[PDB]
Amino acid sequence: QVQLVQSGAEVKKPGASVKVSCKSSGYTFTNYIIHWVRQAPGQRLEWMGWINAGNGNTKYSQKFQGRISVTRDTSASAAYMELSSLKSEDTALYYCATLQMDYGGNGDLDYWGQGTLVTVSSASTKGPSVFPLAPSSKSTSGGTAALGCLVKDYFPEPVTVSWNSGALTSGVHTFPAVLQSSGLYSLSSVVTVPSSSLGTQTYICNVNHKPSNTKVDK
Amino acid sequence: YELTQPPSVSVSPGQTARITCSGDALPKQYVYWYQQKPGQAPVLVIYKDSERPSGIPERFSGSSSGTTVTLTISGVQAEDDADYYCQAADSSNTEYVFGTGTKVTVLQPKANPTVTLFPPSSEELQANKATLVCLISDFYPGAVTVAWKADGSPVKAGVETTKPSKQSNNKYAASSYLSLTPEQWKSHRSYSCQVTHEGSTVEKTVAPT
Repeated sequence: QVQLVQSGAEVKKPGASVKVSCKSSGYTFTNYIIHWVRQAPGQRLEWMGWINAGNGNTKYSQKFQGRISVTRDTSASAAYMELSSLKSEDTALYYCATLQMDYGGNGDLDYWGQGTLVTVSSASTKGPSVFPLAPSSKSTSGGTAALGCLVKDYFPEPVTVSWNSGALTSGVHTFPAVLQSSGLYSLSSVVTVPSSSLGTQTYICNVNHKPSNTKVDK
Repeated sequence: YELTQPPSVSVSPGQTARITCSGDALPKQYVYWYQQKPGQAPVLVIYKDSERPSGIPERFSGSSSGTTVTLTISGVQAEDDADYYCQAADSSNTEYVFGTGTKVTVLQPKANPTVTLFPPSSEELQANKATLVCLISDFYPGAVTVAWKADGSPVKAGVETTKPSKQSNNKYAASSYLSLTPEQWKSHRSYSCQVTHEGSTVEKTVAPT
């Protein structure tokens, strides 16, 4: 079948340069226009534009000009688009569109890649999780988490397998400038709260889960 | 030029769901109806205004009348909760546009009252004079984004920061909002009786100063 592949997540400060690649294979390379669209979180899909797989001539959306520039390499079988002067509203997902439906006719964007997510964020973390007494109920009010963590996609959780089950991931509320990724992982057990494993904090700076100390200590 | 469409619908399972996409230059163009599950790329459900691609169940159908195209679902299923879009082109036909998007839902997560659990003050936060308690709701159906931290006083806007209602894995929605308050205010307060409101209910958790 036709395989469509996007690049990984890219994060740059506003006003910087962003480059993202879209590679396609498995279709007759004569003429299959590849569409690029942008999706804001919880918003409508906005059509960025389209590119030719082999032809070369390109059309750009009437709303976005100048910063948009997509040039593909036919030999490389991939499409590259460069956007300059990043804005705050540009934080979004990018999607590619092509054709596989077997009843003919273009204008039918069949497949979509995994998309590429672009945001702006700093890096931060926290240390100790909690130092309260053991609650009477069989639950952990305080768990391994990072407070005021500006790191995007932070994963604060206990290093060991213990306390991972029964834990609801906390949303990264970003009311201030810092992303404040809470990453709450409640042990949800009275016994587990008194003796909780240290909670690692990977943060945006280090993708891998770097070890960190965060225990309920109930 | 942007196509207009209702933003969300709510129809109980077993009843037909109707979505309308309208545009002035619509009768001369074909619409494509796109289905998008949350956290997933959109997928065609209707093309050429009348028929569906392979592998799409018969429950979906599309019709066109005047300047309005209608997607109709007969016997809406549980998995049909998603976002639906209409794709078309403007008068010049060289610009591709998508619809507003209708968030189709069936009737409804398991109703549950708000659960508030104030996290204990961190040792570093206490040392940094920024000891605070954060309340996270385990699960709530249609949780309201209302947080009222009341530490020895009325609700303070700066004490608690509102957060979006995330989707819980257990067929519900989990809301977790981090509340930041100074340690001096917490020390002055007799108890940090932070209250989190979700699911048309309010629960308050009080911790020692």
